[PDB]
Formats: sequence, C-alpha cells, structure tokens
Amino acid sequence: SIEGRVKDVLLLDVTPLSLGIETMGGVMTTLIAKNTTIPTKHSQVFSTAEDNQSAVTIHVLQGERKRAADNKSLGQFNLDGINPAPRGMPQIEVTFDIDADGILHVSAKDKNSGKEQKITIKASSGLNEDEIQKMVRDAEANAEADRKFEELVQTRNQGDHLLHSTRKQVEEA
Repeated sequence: SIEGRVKDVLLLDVTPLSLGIETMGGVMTTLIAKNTTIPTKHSQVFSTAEDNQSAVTIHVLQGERKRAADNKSLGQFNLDGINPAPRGMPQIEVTFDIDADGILHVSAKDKNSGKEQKITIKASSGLNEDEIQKMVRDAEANAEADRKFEELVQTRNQGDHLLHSTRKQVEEA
C-alpha cells in the first residue's frame, strides 16, 4: 500500500511524470504522458491565446495532477513573429517526440508556414508523489496559485487550447 498514482516506472518504461505546458488557471496539462514508451512520437495541436499565430512561450511542465504542484521544470522560451496575425486560429500544432536515447525532441510547429522551433531537453530525475503533494500544500496553495495566476494567467482561469501567449514581459530565465 504505497498508493502509487503520480509516478509509475516499473512495468512502464515510459516518459517519467507526465509532461507538457503550464496551462491557464494555474494548472498542469501533460503533452506526453506516462504509458508512452520511449522512443515515443505523438502530436498535440493547440492554438495561441491572444495571437492567431504570432507567439508561443514554451514553458513545458513535467508533473501530473491538475492542482499545480506539478511544476517540474521543462521550462523554455518563446517562438515569436509568426506573421502579423492576432487572436484565435486555431492552428499551431505542437508535436512531442522523445528519442530512444532520452532527449525531448519537441517542435512547436506552426500552421502559418511551418515556422517551427525544436527543443532538445535533457530529462532524467527522481521526484516522488509528495514532492508533488508536499508541494500541493506549501507550494500548490501559494507557488503557482499566486505566481502563475498573476503573470501567467492574468488571473482569470480558462482552460485548454488557448495556451496563454504573452506578448510583452519576456520571461528571462
């Protein structure tokens, strides 16, 4: 009775915690999940929020549950200038493929002209379910509740598709 639910890598030689993008609301949505055996390949298409096609911050989030204590850093940057086009499209396909060696080959590929930006994120770590749930108390109550709502949501909550394309305020990692 270990109550496994977050992680499970024993009879699943898969990607390791569930992982895709911090989403609107102070939530976590996976791009590629566990039960996806390496090497993997899977497409997930979304739209930009305030752009039709002009920018996607890529701030990938490796965690699991919907309460955001699922803040494992798979963080990124920003694809920008995808032709002048504002709000709603809804075509920016975001493909997610891991290689067999263990590097995340993910390309935010836009359906404007195939303008893309590929990332190669290393990813090997431990983490457990109350690194996440321990983080739900201290950090889910305050970390991404207030930081992610305030400048990653514009505090309003929404859902999926619109992936919060911030124009100004570049996140200088």
